[PDB]
Amino acid sequence: ANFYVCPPPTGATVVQFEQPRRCPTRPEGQNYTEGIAVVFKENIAPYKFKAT
Amino acid sequence: ITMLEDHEFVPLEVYTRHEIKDSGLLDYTEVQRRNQLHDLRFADIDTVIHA
Repeated sequence: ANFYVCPPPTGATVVQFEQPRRCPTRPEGQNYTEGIAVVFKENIAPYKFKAT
Repeated sequence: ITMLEDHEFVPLEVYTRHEIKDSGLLDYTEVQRRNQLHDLRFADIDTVIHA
């Protein structure tokens, strides 16, 4: 519920649209090297052997 | 736009409770079991000799 009156614009104020911004580029990505693996853990289990 | 793929988290633990229990050198339960079964095994606990 408002009204406005626009006077004929002059050359006092001049505006321009922003230039196309440089879009960000996708990251190169994590260079992944495949391969087999065997994770080892500390041997808390004792060394068992048969004794008589 | 691509969906995040489904993932199945399998059970995993560095040390199970069994190996944690077995980590100790001596277990009182097994030691006492063997010691108290020693008499029953290597001796007769029922035969009675009277003379």
